[PDB]
Amino acid sequence: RGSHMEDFVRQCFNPMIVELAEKAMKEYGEDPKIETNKFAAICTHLEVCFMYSDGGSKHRFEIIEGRDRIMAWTVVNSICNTTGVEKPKFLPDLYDYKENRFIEIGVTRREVHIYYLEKANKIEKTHIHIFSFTGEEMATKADYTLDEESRARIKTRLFTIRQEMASRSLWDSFRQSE
Ligand SMILES: O=C(NCCOc1ccccc1)c1nc([C@@H]2CCCN2C(=O)COc2ccccc2F)[nH]c(=O)c1O
Ligand SMILES: [Mn+2]
Ligand SMILES: [Mn+2]
Repeated sequence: RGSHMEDFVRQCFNPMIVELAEKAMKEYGEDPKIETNKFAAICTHLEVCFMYSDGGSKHRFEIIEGRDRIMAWTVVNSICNTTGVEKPKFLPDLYDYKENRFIEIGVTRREVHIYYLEKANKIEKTHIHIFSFTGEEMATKADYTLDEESRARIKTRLFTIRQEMASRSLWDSFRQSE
């Protein structure tokens, strides 16, 4: 049963992001052919994590998301044993070598206030940065890590994705599936 959102995801995002999203869903036991809105969300958040990592200097960010669960936990062990930072209870998405903290990036369909609460509820010392499909962002202690142009590029891409879905009538189903 091939959905329209599955075919849109493969045309909307780059193949390396699509393949990483598939492996991430097959691990943890999910099907991109069925949980197709979730398939889109993983690709979206993966692309945001990659753009974020490209916003700083060359050696600034270590990327944790998009890895196998074991090697992602391997890299944070090495980070924490090199930096002397607390090992996070849950896997974060990035590490900032310049500001010496982990980052949990969020991409949300609701308003940025509510998700940060939920994200901070499950969190203690790692930095938190939320993006929305409506252009809003919220970061821990109002420190948005990157400069304005890099974040604005991420917001523009998010709104383009929402437009492309709406143009095919997939947005309403994607908005109310979170
Ligand atoms: O890394 C994360 N989870 C570890 C892998 O879990 C998986 C579970 C099922 C399938 C694939 C992976 C992590 N999870 C989450 C959220 C809220 C907490 C649990 N959750 C998920 O299950 C959904 O995943 C995401 C939701 C939106 C954007 C990116 C995501 F990935 N949001 C994040 O931003 C995030 O980075
Ligand atoms: Mn993650
Ligand atoms: Mn995240």
